[PDB]
Amino acid sequence: IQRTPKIQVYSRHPAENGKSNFLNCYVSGFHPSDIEVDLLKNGERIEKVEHSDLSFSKDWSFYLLYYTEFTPTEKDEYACRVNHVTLSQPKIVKWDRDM
Amino acid sequence: GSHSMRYFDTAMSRPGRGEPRFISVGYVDDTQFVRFDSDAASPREEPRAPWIEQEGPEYWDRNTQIFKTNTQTDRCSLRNLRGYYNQSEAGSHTLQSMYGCDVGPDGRLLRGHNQYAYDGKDYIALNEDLRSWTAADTAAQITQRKWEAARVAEQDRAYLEGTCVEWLRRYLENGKDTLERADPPKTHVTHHPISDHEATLRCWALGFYPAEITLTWQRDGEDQTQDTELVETRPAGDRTFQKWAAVVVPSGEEQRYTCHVQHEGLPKPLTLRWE
Amino acid sequence: AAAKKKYCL
Repeated sequence: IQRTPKIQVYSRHPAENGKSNFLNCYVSGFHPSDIEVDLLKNGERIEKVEHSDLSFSKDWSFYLLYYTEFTPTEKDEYACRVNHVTLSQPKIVKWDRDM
Repeated sequence: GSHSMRYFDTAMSRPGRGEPRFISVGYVDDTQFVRFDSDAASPREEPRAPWIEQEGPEYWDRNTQIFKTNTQTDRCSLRNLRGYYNQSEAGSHTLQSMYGCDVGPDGRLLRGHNQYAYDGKDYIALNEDLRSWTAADTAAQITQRKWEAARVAEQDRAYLEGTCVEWLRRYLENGKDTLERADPPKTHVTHHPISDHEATLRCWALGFYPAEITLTWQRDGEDQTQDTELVETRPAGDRTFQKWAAVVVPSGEEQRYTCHVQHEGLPKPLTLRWE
Repeated sequence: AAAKKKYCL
């Protein structure tokens, strides 16, 4: 039995163009725990990405937060790319400052 | 308010790629304060909150030893579980554990916890009485009989009523400036037209701690549970949490909708509308 | 110590 991840991509602080911030990709609700997560800037993998220690919710499903410094702008696009045994191909969720 | 201390342990086998990884993380409420990972270059109980750093080397040394032993115990458990379910040596499997205690405002024990899941499914739990077990299936019944024979519940009870509560009280005192501080949500409502006919109202809650929160939309005072999109509460990375709730509303009807926010850090619950 | 001794399932 497997559970596919929920994915949210968002910033630590309210987004202001040109102001440094942190970009978060939160993956949750998944089982088993092996999961591949990349943060993307204009389609390319960001190298400086850290993550939380593996933990889980009361329903036993796992969650991780991946994060990195970023400075949002008008033109730059950010996204999170996730692969899991439940997914036949990597899922990409774009950063939208309204979500 | 009330508080909890919980350890969340994951052990996962990986045939052909070494021995099962064991990771244990400890929390007080929604604040992680320790981690141990057998895959760390030099495994040891490591501090993950500033208020725990004041504990001396005896705290670190003793807990590191318990966690190194727990690594071996969880590997034994995984071997045994594979047999209980007649499973192949070829597959990967997961054992998870949660244990710890809840106290009230006065520091008195509310209840204790010690329970396990295998491959994502509940397997065995210590009952609230801290004396008996609930086994999910015939495999867990083997564990139950073994633990009954060895009087394991008595040791767990002693830990949960004694050590767990004592340390939780200590942690809450040492970390009182943060663990006992509830930060209220900063809230706002945004409005996003969808079409000529409809718009999204999104109610935001940012910067709150602890994570528990209630965000709801009402239309003319009636709850809109079915028509509300609620995202899972998510960590900001600065200790605090975020959440939003959205409803699709007919153009011109925005003022019939109210967002209601309940949270421990708010003097009073909030009622927000657009603009 | 703070952490719990675990028992083999």
